Amino acid sequence: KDEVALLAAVTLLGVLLQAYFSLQVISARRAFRVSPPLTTGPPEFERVYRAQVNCSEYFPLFLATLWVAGIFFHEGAAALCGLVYLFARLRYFQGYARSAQLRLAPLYASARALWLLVALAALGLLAHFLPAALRAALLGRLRTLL
Amino acid sequence: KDEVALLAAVTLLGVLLQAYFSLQVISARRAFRVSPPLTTGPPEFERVYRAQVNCSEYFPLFLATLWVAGIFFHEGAAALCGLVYLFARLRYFQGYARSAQLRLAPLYASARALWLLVALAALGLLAHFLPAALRAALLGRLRTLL
Amino acid sequence: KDEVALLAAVTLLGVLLQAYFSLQVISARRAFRVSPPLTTGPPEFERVYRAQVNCSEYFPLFLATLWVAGIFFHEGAAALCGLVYLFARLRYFQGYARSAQLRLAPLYASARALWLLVALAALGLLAHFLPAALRAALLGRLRTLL
Ligand SMILES: CCCCCCCCCCCCO[C@@H]1O[C@H](CO)[C@@H](O[C@H]2O[C@H](CO)[C@@H](O)[C@H](O)[C@H]2O)[C@H](O)[C@H]1O
Ligand SMILES: CCCCCCCCCCCCO[C@@H]1O[C@H](CO)[C@@H](O[C@H]2O[C@H](CO)[C@@H](O)[C@H](O)[C@H]2O)[C@H](O)[C@H]1O
Ligand SMILES: CCCCCCCCCCCCO[C@@H]1O[C@H](CO)[C@@H](O[C@H]2O[C@H](CO)[C@@H](O)[C@H](O)[C@H]2O)[C@H](O)[C@H]1O
Ligand SMILES: CCCCCCCCCCCCO[C@@H]1O[C@H](CO)[C@@H](O[C@H]2O[C@H](CO)[C@@H](O)[C@H](O)[C@H]2O)[C@H](O)[C@H]1O
Ligand SMILES: N[C@@H](CCC(=O)N[C@@H](CS)C(=O)NCC(=O)O)C(=O)O
Ligand SMILES: N[C@@H](CCC(=O)N[C@@H](CS)C(=O)NCC(=O)O)C(=O)O
Ligand SMILES: N[C@@H](CCC(=O)N[C@@H](CS)C(=O)NCC(=O)O)C(=O)O
Repeated sequence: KDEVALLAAVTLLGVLLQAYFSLQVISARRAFRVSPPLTTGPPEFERVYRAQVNCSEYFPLFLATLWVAGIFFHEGAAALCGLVYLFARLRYFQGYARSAQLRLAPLYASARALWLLVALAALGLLAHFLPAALRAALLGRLRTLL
Repeated sequence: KDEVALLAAVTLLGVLLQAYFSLQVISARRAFRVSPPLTTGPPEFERVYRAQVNCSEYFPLFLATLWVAGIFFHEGAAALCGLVYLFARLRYFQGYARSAQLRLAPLYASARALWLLVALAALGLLAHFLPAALRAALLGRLRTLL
Repeated sequence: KDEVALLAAVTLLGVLLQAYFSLQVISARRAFRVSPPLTTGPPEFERVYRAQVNCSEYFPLFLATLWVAGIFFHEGAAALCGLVYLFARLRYFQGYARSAQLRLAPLYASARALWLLVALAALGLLAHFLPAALRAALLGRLRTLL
């Protein structure tokens, strides 16, 4: 609970960001008069909608990776990346909402942040498994010698 | 294990609920003959589909908050909120499926439950970080006095 | 911290798999020239898109279940199901990409693996709660007897 509080903070922040995104769709729904069963309408609504939707489907990836990296590599490092990602995503949502062009730059930023997290989580897992593995590997070569 | 079992239960219940929503869409797909690559068709299907999709995208928000709140504030209180949310969501799904008007009321219900969870997670996190911060704050203004 | 390392590993693998599906959509987006605000186009694109979207919405269900089962029943068993599921999903994505028919077989495979995990998680939670409940139940029926 001590070594997880930073993670949980970034997590809650992320949830708030997602809640913001979905509030913006609800607003763009009134603004551009697009009725609830409808997913489609004026391009400015559609861009806002699609941004929220792209952000929503990546969220679980962010969460999973945040925690895995935070626990197996470094809480502080993971939390910082999470922050960078979350911020990049806000920029993505806003760029996309303007033009389908202005989402590209922030998307790449967020992709890097997320890849970094994946990289950390990967090392942290290797650091965990590789020693135990190499030990069991060498034990195989020692049983032969004796 | 003992301090998270109630959370895990509500989590599993939520998973089941989502599984239900999913099965309903598969049903309404046969019922209204809407073939797999198509996301669109009769209003009856689209409402069912969109309800599941709305429920699906909030689910990680619910999970994230449920656990952060459960762990940092109170397992029982979080778990009870989760239950309230999950029920409200079931109502939302069924209301929406009838008319895009009948989803509104339960949506608000679910939004409240989810916001409360966010609030609890927020308090719990403040309670964790605040004293240690006030300690360091006093240490500063105490450097002055001494 | 390490009675969860296998879980964390299957989790990260899952994230990578989703990262893969997302990249595949990005690719099919250029390949069939479908501009970003648009969700719709040639059936070849739509199938790839829909696959990624179906995979993405079940992902949180997978994660939630994987961890709850892994923690309350057995880490190795959960992780193995996770692996089966993940692989089944890869096959789903690929089949769906070719034809909306070739998705069905792997979908069922994935559905089994996922239900199995739900089953394990359910038992594990029963094993935790059910002793105490049946005991209180017998006590009640025993208070009557004596
Ligand atoms: C942290 C969790 C919170 C996540 C965010 C979810 C918050 C939920 C709050 C619900 C607010 C929605 O508010 C509601 O929106 C719907 C569409 O979206 C509007 O639309 C509604 O009224 C219009 C009238 O113009 C009808 O034509 C339409 O069929 C009906 O759906 C309502 O006028 C508005 O009252
Ligand atoms: C510990 C609790 C376990 C909960 C696990 C969660 C799994 C979810 C399963 C709950 C199913 C909900 O139960 C649902 O009730 C409604 C009643 O309005 C029924 O509603 C049905 O009949 C009515 C007519 O009476 C129709 O208007 C409606 O279109 C139709 O769906 C559904 O047939 C049933 O599926
Ligand atoms: C910094 C601390 C973070 C923890 C916050 C915990 C909040 C718990 C209290 C729950 C009440 C929140 O209630 C919610 O408030 C926000 C205010 O931004 C409203 O949101 C409204 O303002 C924002 C401006 O930022 C608009 O983008 C949005 O379109 C609009 O609807 C929601 O319509 C309302 O439902
Ligand atoms: C302006 C008015 C604002 C009002 C705000 C009110 C503050 C709300 C904060 C409540 C959250 C406190 O979070 C509290 O954390 C402690 C951690 O020590 C938990 O305590 C738990 O773990 C500790 C170990 O440290 C055990 O000793 C204890 O048996 C157990 O219950 C409490 O279950 C939880 O209630
Ligand atoms: N769901 C995404 C998968 C790939 C992706 O994240 N694409 C990025 C870069 S093209 C995007 O901005 N998607 C636009 C959107 O989803 O609306 C999609 O359909 O495009
Ligand atoms: N994805 C949602 C984001 C905002 C939201 O959650 N909207 C609520 C209130 S308008 C809703 O019931 N959406 C209808 C739907 O998603 O089909 C949407 O497109 O509407
Ligand atoms: N979101 C799903 C919910 C139900 C589901 O998972 N359907 C399966 C079996 S029909 C599927 O492969 N859906 C195709 C898709 O989502 O593109 C849908 O709309 O179909």
